[PDB]
Amino acid sequence: QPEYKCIDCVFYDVHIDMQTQDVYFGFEDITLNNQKIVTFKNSTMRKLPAALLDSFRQVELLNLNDLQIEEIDTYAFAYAHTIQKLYMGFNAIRYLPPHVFQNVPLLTVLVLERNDLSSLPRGIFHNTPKLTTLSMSNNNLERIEDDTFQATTSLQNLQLSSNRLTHVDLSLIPSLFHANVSYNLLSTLAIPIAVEELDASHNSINVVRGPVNVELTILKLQHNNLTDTAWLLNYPGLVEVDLSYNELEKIMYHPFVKMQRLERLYISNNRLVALNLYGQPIPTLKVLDLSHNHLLHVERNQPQFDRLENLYLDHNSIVTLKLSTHHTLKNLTLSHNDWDCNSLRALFRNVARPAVDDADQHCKIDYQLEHGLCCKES
Ligand SMILES: *[C@@H]1O[C@H](CO)[C@@H](O[C@@H]2O[C@H](CO)[C@@H](O)[C@H](O)[C@H]2NC(C)=O)[C@H](O)[C@H]1NC(C)=O
Ligand SMILES: *[C@@H]1O[C@H](CO)[C@@H](O)[C@H](O)[C@H]1NC(C)=O
Ligand SMILES: *[C@@H]1O[C@H](CO)[C@@H](O)[C@H](O)[C@H]1NC(C)=O
Repeated sequence: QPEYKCIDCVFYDVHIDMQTQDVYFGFEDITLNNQKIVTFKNSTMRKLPAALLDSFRQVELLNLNDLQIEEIDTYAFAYAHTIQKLYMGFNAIRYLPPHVFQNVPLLTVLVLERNDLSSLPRGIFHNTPKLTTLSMSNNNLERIEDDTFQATTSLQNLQLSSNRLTHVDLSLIPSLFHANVSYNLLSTLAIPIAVEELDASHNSINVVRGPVNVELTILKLQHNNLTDTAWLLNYPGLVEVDLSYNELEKIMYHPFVKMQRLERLYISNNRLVALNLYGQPIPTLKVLDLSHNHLLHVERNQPQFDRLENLYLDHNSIVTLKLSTHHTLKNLTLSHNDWDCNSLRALFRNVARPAVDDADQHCKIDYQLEHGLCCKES
């Protein structure tokens, strides 16, 4: 019958396995265990016992990170009424008892990152209306049911990256400020009204929906299945959007005409054969990544290119490129294309290395190096 004491409370060398019977925490007199901040060092609790919070009833911040927890006793959080921040990440927890969060009304932060959760009990967060930050990344979740966040009307940060999710409707959480659903199996993305940073990279998304949102500033959608970009018109505040590794076949200026401050646009590794940002260039654009596509003719985009600081054209089939004497490029990639030699000679009157970041090493029979890049004379 071990008795673990603090030494505002750090437990040392607590070792509870599944077999272990009841153990003791703090002083027998509950009133002496008035510590508000609880953490463990060099400890393992394969099952989280009720004895901990039965004895410490004034805990506000409970850190159970990396305690090798596999199971939570059903009534572990019976006397947890004062807890505001609960950290239970980096364990091996397989399920949450249905009413585990029934008596934590003041909960604002909950971390369950890196565990073994495969589903959420109905009503798990129905009694935690103050919840503002939640992480359940690195679990095995397949579905977030639509009633999950009905009560969490102040939820601001939601991290669900690296699960197996085929459904989670973020439109049902209008309070969202930061949301991360990267590395899942989503096919549809509804973007809530006020989210400022949203990462839905590494999914299977082919449709983007939602109301005009003037707050969205960072949108990560790389590694999905997008075939259009019209929906971009709904996000006039974007500063960065990553559309790389999708199925886009053309980029036109139309979807970007409402962009007030877009600076970084990544579109590498798509299937682009057409590019028109000259009808109406994006005035604020600084970085444009068009590498690894199937572009052939892009010279008409000069007015857009002239204003950039970084332009990546490598790995296409581009034949010509024109820049004004006063262009602002600081980083340019050009290798692995299909250059006309005359175009390269003209180009290098206004730009050179190391601004030009790359080069071709060898050329095919009909080609030769012109300023370090393969080209054919015509
Ligand atoms: C969404 O969550 C993922 C995973 O937590 C974040 O991935 C990190 O991204 C940075 C670069 O921005 C990498 O250097 C880190 O290694 C990544 N962390 C991990 C654990 O993989 C990602 O940043 C999040 N998205 C946003 C926009 O915040
Ligand atoms: C989406 O893209 C991935 C990777 O290219 C591909 O394997 C998958 O077939 C695509 N998904 C659908 C449903 O088109
Ligand atoms: C230029 O951009 C490329 C992106 O392909 C990057 O790898 C490189 O570090 C940049 N070079 C400089 C000098 O910043």
